[PDB]
Amino acid sequence: PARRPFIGGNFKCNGSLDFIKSHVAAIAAHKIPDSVDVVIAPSAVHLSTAIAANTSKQLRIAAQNVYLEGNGAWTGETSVEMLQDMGLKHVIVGHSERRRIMGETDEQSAKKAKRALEKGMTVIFCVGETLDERKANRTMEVNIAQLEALGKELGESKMLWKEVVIAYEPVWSIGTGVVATPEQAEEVHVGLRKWFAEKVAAEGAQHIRIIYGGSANGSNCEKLGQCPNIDGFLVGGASLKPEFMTMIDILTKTRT
Amino acid sequence: PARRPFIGGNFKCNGSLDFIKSHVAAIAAHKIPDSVDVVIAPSAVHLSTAIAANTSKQLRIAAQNVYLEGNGAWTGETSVEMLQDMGLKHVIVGHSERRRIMGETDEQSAKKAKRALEKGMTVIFCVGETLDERKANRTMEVNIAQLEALGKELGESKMLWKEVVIAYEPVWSIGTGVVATPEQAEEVHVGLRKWFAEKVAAEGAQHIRIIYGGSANGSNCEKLGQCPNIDGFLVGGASLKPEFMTMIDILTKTRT
Repeated sequence: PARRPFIGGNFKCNGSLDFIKSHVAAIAAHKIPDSVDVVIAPSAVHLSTAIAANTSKQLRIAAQNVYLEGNGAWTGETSVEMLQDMGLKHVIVGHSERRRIMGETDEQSAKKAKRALEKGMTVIFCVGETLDERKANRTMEVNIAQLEALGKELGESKMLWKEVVIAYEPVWSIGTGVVATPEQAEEVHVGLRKWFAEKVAAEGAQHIRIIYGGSANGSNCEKLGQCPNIDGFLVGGASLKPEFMTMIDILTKTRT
Repeated sequence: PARRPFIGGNFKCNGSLDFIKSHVAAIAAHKIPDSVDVVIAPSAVHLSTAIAANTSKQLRIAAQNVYLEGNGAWTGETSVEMLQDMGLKHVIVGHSERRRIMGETDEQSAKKAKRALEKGMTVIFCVGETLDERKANRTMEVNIAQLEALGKELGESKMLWKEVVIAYEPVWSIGTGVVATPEQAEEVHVGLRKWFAEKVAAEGAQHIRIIYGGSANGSNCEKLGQCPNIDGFLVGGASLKPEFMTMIDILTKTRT
C-alpha cells in the first residue's frame, strides 16, 4: 500500500518581508493538486506575513523549529501552543543544522517531536549522517539511533507516529550541491522502513512518509521520486526559487 | 553625568495573537514620556503582530534573541538582517535562560552582540550569577567574565559600546519572586561600572546604562530606581501585566 506524497520547502534563515510576500504569492499561484502535501517553512519572524500572503487552499505554512516546553520562561523560544494559535499544523524538528551546529541532542529532538505530536501537529522529523560517519560505515547506526530516540519518547504509539514524516538528509548533501544518488538514497530509505516495520509496526511501515533532503532540486528530483521508498522531498535552497513549483509538478507526475 | 533611563519588557515564551494585540495596545495607550526608553520584546512569531499593534511614538519593539551569522543555512534561527528589515532597533542577547538552560556560551553571546552592534542595533546584553556561584563568592568574577567575553569581541571600541545596555539579572532572582535588595543590586552595578571604567573607558562608564532584572515589579522598582547605578529594569513576568505601565511611571518619576 502507498503514501500521500509530501514536499516541504525549508527557507532556513533567508527572506525579507517583501520576499516572503512575493514568493509565497508565487507558490500560491501555482496549481497545487489535492493529491500531494505541500508545505513551506519560513523563518519564525515571517510566519504571520506568509500566512497572510498564502491564498492557496492547498499550500500550508510550517515552522522550522519549536521548543520542548509549553509557554513559560524560555527566552528566544517558540512553543507548540504559539504555533497552533497561529493556525499551523506542521513543524520541522531535528534539522541537521540544529543537531550538528547548534548542539540539539537526539533526546532533545525526540522530546520536541513528542510534544508537538501529542498536541496534534504533524512533525517533519529529520535524521542523517555526516560524511565521517558514512566513511566509518555507520550510516544506518546513526540514523537508527536518531529514530530510536523518538521511539523512546513515543514507543510503538499509534498515531503518535501517524503524523510523523521522516526526512532523511545526509549531512554531506546539505547545501553542498552533492545530491545522494537514487541508489544511495533508496538504500537508506529501505533501511529506515525495515527499522520501522521491525520496531514500530509492519502495517505502519507501509504508511509512514519518508522524504529525502539534501541538494534536491528541479533537475534531480524525478529520479529520486521514482524510487519506491522516497515519498517526496525536503527542499532547502531550491525552495527559495521558482523551481520549487517545478518540483511540486514532478512529484505529482511521478508519485500520483 | 547621567543616563537616559531604560525599561525593557521581555515577554519570554508567552502570548497569543489576541494577547499581543490587546497588551501592546494597552501599553501604547499609556502616556510614555520622551525622557525614557521603553522597549518590549515579544516572541519572534509575534513581532509583526506587535509592530502592527504599536501605535505609540515612543514604545519600541525588540527581539528576544538573534543568531551570530547572517542569512543562510541556519534552520530555526533569525538574523540581524531580518530584524532590521522589520524595522527593529533592539535585541536581547545572552539572557540567562539561553546561557544556563540552552547552553549559549559566553563567546556565543559575545559574538551575537558584536554582530548586532556592528549593524547598528542596540543590544540589551544580559549577565548574572547563579545562587551556587554567589555562595562560592564568585558573583563579580562570573559577571565580569561574561562581559570580558563581549570585551574580547569589541575591546575598547567606541560606540560599539555606545549602543550596549547591560542587564544584570541574578539567576536566583529570575521568576522566583526573590528580588535582589537595593543594596545587593547596587553593589553589583557599582562593580560593573568600575570594571567598565577600568577596562573600557572612564568617560564611557558614566554613560552606559546598566539595568536590573529579576522579579522587578511595580511594588519593588521604586527602591531599585533610587540606586544611583541602576538605570532601569529588564522586566519579565510583570511585563505581561498592566503593572508594566506603573513601572514606566515609577522609573520616570525616580530618574528624570
